[PDB]
Amino acid sequence: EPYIAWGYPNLKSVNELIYKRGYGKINKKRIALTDNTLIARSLGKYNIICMEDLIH
Amino acid sequence: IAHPKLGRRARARIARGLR
Amino acid sequence: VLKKNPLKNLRIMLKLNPYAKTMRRNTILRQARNHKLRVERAAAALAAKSD
Amino acid sequence: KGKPHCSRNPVLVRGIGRYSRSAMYSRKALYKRKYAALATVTKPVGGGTRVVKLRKMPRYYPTEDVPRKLLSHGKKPFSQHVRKLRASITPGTILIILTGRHRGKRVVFLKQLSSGLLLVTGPLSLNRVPLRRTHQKFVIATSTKIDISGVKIPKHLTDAYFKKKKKYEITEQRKVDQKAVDSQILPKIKAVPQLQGYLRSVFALTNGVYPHKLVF
Amino acid sequence: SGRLWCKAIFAGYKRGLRNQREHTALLKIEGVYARDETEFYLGKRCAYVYKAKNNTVTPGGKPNKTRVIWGKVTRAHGNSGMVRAKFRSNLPAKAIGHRIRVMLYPSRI
RNA sequence: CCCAUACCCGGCCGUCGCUGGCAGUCGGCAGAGCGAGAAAGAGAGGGACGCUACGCCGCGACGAGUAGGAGGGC
RNA sequence: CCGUCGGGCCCGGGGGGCCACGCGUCCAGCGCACGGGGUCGGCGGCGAUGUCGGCUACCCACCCGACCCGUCUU
RNA sequence: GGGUGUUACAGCCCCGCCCCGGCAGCAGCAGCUCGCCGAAUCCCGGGGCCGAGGGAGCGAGACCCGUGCGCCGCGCUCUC
Repeated sequence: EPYIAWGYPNLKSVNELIYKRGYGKINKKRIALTDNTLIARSLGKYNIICMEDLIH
Repeated sequence: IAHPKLGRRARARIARGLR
Repeated sequence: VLKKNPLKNLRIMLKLNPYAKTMRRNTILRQARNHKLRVERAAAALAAKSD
Repeated sequence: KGKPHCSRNPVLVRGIGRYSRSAMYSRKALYKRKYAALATVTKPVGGGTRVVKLRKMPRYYPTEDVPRKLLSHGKKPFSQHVRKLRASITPGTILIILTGRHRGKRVVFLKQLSSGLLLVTGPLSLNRVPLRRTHQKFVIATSTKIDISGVKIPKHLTDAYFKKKKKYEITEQRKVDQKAVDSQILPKIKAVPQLQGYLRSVFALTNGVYPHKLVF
Repeated sequence: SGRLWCKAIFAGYKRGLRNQREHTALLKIEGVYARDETEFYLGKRCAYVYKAKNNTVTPGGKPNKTRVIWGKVTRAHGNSGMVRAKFRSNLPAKAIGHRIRVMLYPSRI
């Protein structure tokens, strides 16, 4: 508790966050999520093939 | 429809739906 | 590639969320129609106080 | 072949049309409209006849060259940039130069040019400024208008008219145009009281005067 | 025929309490004493005019003794009309409290 | 409102990692591609630069330091 | 039995908007640009005996910072 | 000034009935009476700083040798 600052985020707040500061850990590398292929390249096996799939 | 494996036959009327 | 902000860059958003265009096409004609009847409610008051 | 119409949907916001693509289908009426599906030149020489291959191969090669640039899209030449203008400048407003050698001289705006420079002209009976180009940045747009919407701006003068071509002497073509537009504004600046006296006066700042404190 | 730049004072560099960074100057525009009225001079070009011994050229004139360093204000500073400003070179520290010129010609009105 | 070498963004340097990419410079014996969400095949019946492969190229993450240890010094 | 700007492609029946396009049987080329990191197919100047330019390396001045190194030691 | 008092030549509060008595109106340009937000949210402007990288290929396709604004991505007009 004295180290962190947590709270329940809003739908707008997560919508800001995944778009503005979305970065993915593809092959242990911080790569940018500006393409729906990369989400589908690694999360295709969980029906997560777009950014809106990741938000939902 | 968007399935590349089992939806090959599926995306057929639409190529004829454009013509 | 440079990660462009999808929130202000419009085409980056539709590159990832195509429905955002219709999400952005709507809430304009809704807003304009809302601003339309808002003027009419202001316009009908001017015919209400005089009579 | 056909009559090419304007866009069926209007630009609602920049990059957005008023009609959806499903709404554009029925608007385009495509539902009833299924559409289904060199340099070698021979030339006689008086021998036989010979065939030249044009764009002949280069005869000298520098040791190293620069490889080609990558393809960017939002970088257009200056002749195709959009030309902006402040809303405070409406044709008939009186401006004030700040950087050009007519510093603080009170000058009359007429129209926008192609390049983006402005057609701002002082009365030569008052200002000693000709038909001159001046960028909108170096301009104090005063809230004082004259109805110049009845003057006839000459069409033959354009951006190439005011180019620095190559000792400057006023050419006999130039002395025509300064007189021809003057004959309507010079009576108009005298139909307004104390206006021709305003343009002779030169803009300046005194002690205790702050531009952000005042309105002009 | 009259002065077409406003009066500005060079109070000092951007400093904390015991460190200063020369890459921005802090101007005190005469007349403004709050953040709300700093909005007008934002963006305008500012210049320091000083003179030296050796004659240096003047664009559109005889080579004069005066030299300049150009700059422009970055953003408003404090709550009392102060404003930051960055120049091409760092301002020399002999300019402390002297008069620099904030011309209007990048005006946006 | 003021600001630290901490934070965000960007340029650069080096290190580390992907035990990463490149012999395909396949050119009138030629046909120019392996970024694609998806266990597997464009299968037979006259043409810049390059590659001291101990070279070169590309992504990401990181950078304090005595005693000490190793590397590399055109 | 009431209540839900309910849920069921808001079950089915007798004015605004749609990522809506064929038949039958049976149970494709062009231009435009918030598009894989800047371009101008935009410019104005002064420049032969006194000007232009030269980060640093000479001297000088100012603002801030700044105690003298080697060593034993918490 | 004083005290008496109860609407009186001024008001304040309360209860019941008056469709919650109705009337605009609406977290109000009575821009400060107090909230929380935005799939219930989008537009427009102003200033500052940077521009790193540099052979991304298209279509005629072995019925041809050209073109280099070409990939993804949005929708423009034409074969009504």
